[PDB]
Amino acid sequence: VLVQDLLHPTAASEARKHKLKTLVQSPRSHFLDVKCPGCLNITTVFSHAQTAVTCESCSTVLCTPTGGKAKLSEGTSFRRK
Amino acid sequence: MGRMHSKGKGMSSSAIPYSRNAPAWFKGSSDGVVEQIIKYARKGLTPSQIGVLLRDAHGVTQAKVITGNKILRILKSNGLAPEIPEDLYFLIKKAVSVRKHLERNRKDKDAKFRLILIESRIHRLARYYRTVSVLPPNWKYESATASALVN
Amino acid sequence: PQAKILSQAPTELELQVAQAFIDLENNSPELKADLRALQFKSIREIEVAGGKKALAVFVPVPSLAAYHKVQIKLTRELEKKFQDRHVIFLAERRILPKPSRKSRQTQKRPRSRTLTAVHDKILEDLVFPTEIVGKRVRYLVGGNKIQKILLNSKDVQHIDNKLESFQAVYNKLTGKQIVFEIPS
Amino acid sequence: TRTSVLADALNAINNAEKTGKRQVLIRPSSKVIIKFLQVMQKHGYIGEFEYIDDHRSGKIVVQLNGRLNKCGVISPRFNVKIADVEKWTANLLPARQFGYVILTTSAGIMDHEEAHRKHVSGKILGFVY
Amino acid sequence: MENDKGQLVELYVPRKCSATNRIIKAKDHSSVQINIAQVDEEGRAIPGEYVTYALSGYIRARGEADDSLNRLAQQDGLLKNVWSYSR
RNA sequence: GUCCGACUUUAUGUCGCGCACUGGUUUUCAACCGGAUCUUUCCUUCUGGCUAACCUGUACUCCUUGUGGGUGCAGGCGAACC
Ligand SMILES: [Zn+2]
Repeated sequence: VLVQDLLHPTAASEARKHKLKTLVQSPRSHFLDVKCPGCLNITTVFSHAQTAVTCESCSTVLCTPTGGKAKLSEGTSFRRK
Repeated sequence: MGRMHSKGKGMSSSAIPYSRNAPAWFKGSSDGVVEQIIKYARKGLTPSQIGVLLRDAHGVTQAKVITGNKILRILKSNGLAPEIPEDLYFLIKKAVSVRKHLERNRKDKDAKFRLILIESRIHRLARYYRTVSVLPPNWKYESATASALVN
Repeated sequence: PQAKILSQAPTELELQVAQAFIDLENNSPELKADLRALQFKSIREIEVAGGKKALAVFVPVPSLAAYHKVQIKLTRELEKKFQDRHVIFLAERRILPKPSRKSRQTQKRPRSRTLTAVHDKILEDLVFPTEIVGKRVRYLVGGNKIQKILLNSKDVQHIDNKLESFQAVYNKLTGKQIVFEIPS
Repeated sequence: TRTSVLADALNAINNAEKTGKRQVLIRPSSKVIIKFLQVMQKHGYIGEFEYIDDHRSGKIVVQLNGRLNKCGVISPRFNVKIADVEKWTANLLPARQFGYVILTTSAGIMDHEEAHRKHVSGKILGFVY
Repeated sequence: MENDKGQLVELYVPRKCSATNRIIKAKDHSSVQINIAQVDEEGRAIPGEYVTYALSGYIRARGEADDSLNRLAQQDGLLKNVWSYSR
């Protein structure tokens, strides 16, 4: 503790700490490419989305607002961006 | 962690990513993003809702990253900036709502104190927007002006 | 078409680079249709240690957009044609001194024309294929400064050995030494 | 609110020295902090510090070696005439043989001895010894 | 410390903590001085030849004595990777 | 170089304080301050003075064939100054 690296702390400790508290502050969020069983369009959505995101082709919601991050619509298949 | 008008000490916020430039995975066009912003504004949406719509339904991380200008700046360049700034307008709406609740029931003193707090915040924000000359120097806040601006 | 792609007084070495650009223009389906609208601002040569050399082409800057879209291909083909000379697609930006109070008012100097901003842009465009993900600055005990740049581990394969030459170019541009490091 | 950033930097240095550490993490990292730590490096009271770009005020990581014993800002940057330098050194520094009143002159941020060598004086920043 | 002609006038130029570089007081009755014996090729502790580390009473009271000794022994090639410079 | 303290009515040869005054101070040194210069690096710039000064080249070379050195007139250096 008396001698310790702050310029290069362990990446495990990086994921340990809070956002806004890293060496350089970086968001923990990410984007997703979701496909709805309806059509073949790939929709880009946010992990912590705040709106009932729907595909422009069909009036089917793909996410759902939540106190934290998005909860999907039980049938959409996603890939992390 | 200041909480200007209360004793709160929270720091819940958002950390802007280090890289200013566009994300590698984004394939959209800056001109198309500007057109989308213009259309959303013409629908009658404030810049914050425009940003939230671009972040949720599309891959726009933030307008300044993609276009190079800010949302309100983009609207102003096209002459769609509202005559009252969005935060001040929302404060006006909240104040008129609490005043309505007050005049519909007198005995509630806590909402009276909250209206005092909201009016103080309105005065501070109006002073700021007045020294920057966004609002005319004669702009001020009294009763029945908040309703006129809101309605 | 040698003279058109350089908006500067001719120099024997840069004519060869222009001819190489025409030879690049010979290939139709991907090296044409964008490359016609090209210019130059007096490409210059920077000596690298060990006998190596770094040519630095200087974009007028309005063409940077196109240059940036084209860069990777043109770089590898030019390295095929130009041996031992690493080619770097640098911008040219007007650095303005600050108004001394005893100097006279001209105009509000935009911050993009300033030394640190211009140097940041130059170092960011010293390499397209990789992106700067971190910037550290260490001041040695003896009184000299080093600007470590942390580059993405992804897309590191493009710059396999140009790093050192990059250093030299920045040094030759600034005198501010620089050390490249790639985080794990 | 953060009024004097250099005060926060020097307080962090003092706290992380008294506890026996060898490093500090100063958050706001202005020009004045960089110049202050550079002077301390020049005079040996500090080790090998570091600027960490965040695109937002940056930060600084300071390496110590236990040689320092106290930093400290004179928070009201008093206009110090060239006659009043000696009074400040007497009131702040523990001995005449060492210690340095770091003060900002028109010729930059400098230790009091260097300022007296240039025969120039300005406002006072802090003191190190 | 130094007389103008050039002779020392100080008495007992004091020791310093090997982990925090702070001097050791004359009456610092918490500080210790560890001796680690040098080891030859066949594991025979060579007598009268060792390496000394002066740990201050402050770090011992705080609780960083063993960690500091770990680091200090690792630096001078006594223990293999017992201490990591990045926590 | 200059030289003075131990050698006492004197000094040098001598014992050097490692030079009591004055220089080479590019002996590397090391600073401690400046000044000018190159950066896409300006320090208010011109408009006439005055052209101070030689990027002037007109008549030319005083003198070793040597750009050391000049008598000198239209361009033309203005911070050397009005
Ligand atoms: Zn569908």
